[PDB]
Amino acid sequence: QKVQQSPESLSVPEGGMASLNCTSSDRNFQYFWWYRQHSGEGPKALMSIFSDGDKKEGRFTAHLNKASLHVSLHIRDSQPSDSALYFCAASEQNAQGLTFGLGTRVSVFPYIQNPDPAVYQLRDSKSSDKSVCLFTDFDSQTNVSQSDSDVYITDKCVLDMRSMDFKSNSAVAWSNKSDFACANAFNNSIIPEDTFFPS
Amino acid sequence: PKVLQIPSHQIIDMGQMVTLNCDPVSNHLYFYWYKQILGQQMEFLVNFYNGKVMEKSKLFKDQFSVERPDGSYFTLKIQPTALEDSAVYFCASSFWGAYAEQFFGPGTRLTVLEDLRNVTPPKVSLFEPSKAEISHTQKATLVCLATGFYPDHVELSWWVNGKEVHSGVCTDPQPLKEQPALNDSRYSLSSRLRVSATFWQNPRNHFRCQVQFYGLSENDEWTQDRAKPVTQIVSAEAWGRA
Repeated sequence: QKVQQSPESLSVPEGGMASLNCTSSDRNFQYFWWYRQHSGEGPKALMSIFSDGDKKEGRFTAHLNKASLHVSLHIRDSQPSDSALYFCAASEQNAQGLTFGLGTRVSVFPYIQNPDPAVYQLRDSKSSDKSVCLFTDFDSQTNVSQSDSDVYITDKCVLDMRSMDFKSNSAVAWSNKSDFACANAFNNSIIPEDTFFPS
Repeated sequence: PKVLQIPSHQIIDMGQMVTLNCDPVSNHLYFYWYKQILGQQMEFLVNFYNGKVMEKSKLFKDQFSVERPDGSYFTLKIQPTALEDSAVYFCASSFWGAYAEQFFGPGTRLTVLEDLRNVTPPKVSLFEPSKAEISHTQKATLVCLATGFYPDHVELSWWVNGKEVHSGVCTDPQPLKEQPALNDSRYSLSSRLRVSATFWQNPRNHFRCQVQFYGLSENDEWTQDRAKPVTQIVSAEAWGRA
């Protein structure tokens, strides 16, 4: 791995700061780019940095020190649309393809003002026999653990009700196993003691 | 100023040829192919300028063909397709060459399979909002499950009163394997659409979860009893209720 990036991933509150670091183990690669890639799209250059010092592009600031081959990207006032995979890419002096680092996955999360964690059961609209469990309205730093070969649990997902200025987290769980129920769906997760479990 | 690529998805079996098409920025002179493995590591394959392949990486198999005929797309052709060729291939172009910003296309997702007989479209179920959620929050979350599909080439969208909506929606970034053990596992994918409770309660409101599945074409032969798993849409619907 010629181009080494850290950290592997990073969570950033909306409005917050983030620092990504990059190095090359090869002094020949001294011309660096930062690229961003959203899910289902191609990479898009944010900025290049070819000389020692700081460069600014909007809320983004790149820094290079060639002597030590340290490169970084600093994000200010993080927006939800900044959630993306961030690549450090470099090229040698002397046209070549870019060499990319493994990337840093950045997630910008909402601050949940009035958390109301709950697990609900929803029934299938065509058949009342089948259902899923919706863990929702928990705090953004709650971690939802994957889990039994026949129990399925999605990662937490942030939806944005734009006109209401309202965002909320959720995860979904389902299974055909006889002992599965919403009461125990998310047991392998650490969830608030006050989680609302209705029926 | 955007590079285009078609097709967005390609399923093919081993030992075939596939053609990846790229439409670079109009005045660019340098064209690139890259491939991305497992949604992260990005690797240079080959570039093209002055009407000829120039640089190649160790990952570029010379058996591949790279062309850009006058007035036609920049192409990469993979032959014979192998399982290890599965990846998202991205084209890029630049004006001034090496040190210039490289503009990347949206990518082509290539899945090479041992055979096409396992291709299977999703079953889609829509789960209606919980009365307790409505009582507790004055909000109503609909959940959609797409299950049992293979390979994992799908896009999910939500439609309210015949109009596509994005506000209030979040769909898993990636499908999950139903049987992690298997290399041939089918996939599931979930999404939510959250609306104010009074909107879900209105019986004049129509909600539809829709899964666009990429599958076989008419050019693919099908001899098995179950329906030919062609490219198709599978949806689930419901009307609001008090």
